[PDB]
Amino acid sequence: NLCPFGEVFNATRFASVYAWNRKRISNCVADYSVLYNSASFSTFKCYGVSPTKLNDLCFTNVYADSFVIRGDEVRQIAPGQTGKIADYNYKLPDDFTGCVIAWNSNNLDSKVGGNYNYLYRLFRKSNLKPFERDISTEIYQAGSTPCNGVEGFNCYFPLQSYGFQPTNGVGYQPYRVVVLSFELLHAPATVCGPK
Amino acid sequence: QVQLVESGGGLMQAGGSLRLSCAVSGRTFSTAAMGWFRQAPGKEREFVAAIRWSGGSAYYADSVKGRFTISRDKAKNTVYLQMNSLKYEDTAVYYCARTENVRSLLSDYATWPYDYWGQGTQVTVSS
Ligand SMILES: *[C@@H]1O[C@H](CO)[C@@H](O)[C@H](O)[C@H]1NC(C)=O
Repeated sequence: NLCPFGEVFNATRFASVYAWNRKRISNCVADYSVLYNSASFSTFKCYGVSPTKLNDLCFTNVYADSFVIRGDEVRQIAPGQTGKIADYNYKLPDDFTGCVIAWNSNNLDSKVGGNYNYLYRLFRKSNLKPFERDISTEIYQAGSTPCNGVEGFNCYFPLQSYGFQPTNGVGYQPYRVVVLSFELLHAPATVCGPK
Repeated sequence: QVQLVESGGGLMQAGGSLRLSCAVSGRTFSTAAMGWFRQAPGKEREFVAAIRWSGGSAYYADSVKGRFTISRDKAKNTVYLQMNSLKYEDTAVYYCARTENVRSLLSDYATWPYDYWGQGTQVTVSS
């Protein structure tokens, strides 16, 4: 009954950021030390919460959200940020309590000639609300003429591939990101630290 | 390995219509677009048409607009080129091409590189 953090952090394939994965962690012992004692992460930022104090607390659910972005977008996975990722792909709330964890995945997610399998949303009629997930492929109406699902002048496909080549500069290399969210409901608290 | 296999080429009288097929096997999920190109002997290969795999919007070279139609059957992993009103000038080897690069602007598929290519099928338009 160890919490299955391995299934998120060590997944062979990650989600595109527009279609970010969420894992519900429940009814298990959360060994947070496996994460905070690791040398495997370059980003490990916890807002209004300490992963060492999490060991002493119980939650109804913990959520692990995971996806790939490029290195210079990791800064957008934070409260109060703007840019294509925070605006159109994955939005944290201003009052976020939880952890943002990231690591360079150039060895897994780049290939010679380009890995194009990871996409981002480039166009949207409004910014995402916090933890909103938009997987629509509706043609984006950039002007006054309705598209009727046909691409052309002012009528664009709303997604685009990252081009991940192993020789990309570090700012253009793929990073795997996991966001931990903590939830208390009117229900049993089933996710507890080892204490 | 991803394989592209064209079929349907042959001898046609001018003014007739012919459908080419290109069947794709191996990886499926990753396909962004499929294109048709053609090359006459001693001439440079040229873009004919592209189709976005999701959604199915098509982009055409000016020299085949109103005449050729590109279409695809996702379930059969196959792209088609319906070549109406055949001209002597359409005589060439027709090549299908596949890209996994999702581009927001459909017109990118007229000039961006394709990483997978078929062996080509010969179309000859007589009289
Ligand atoms: C991921 O796998 C490695 C072993 O390959 C292990 O050391 C690590 O603890 C795993 N991560 C989690 C969160 O279980």
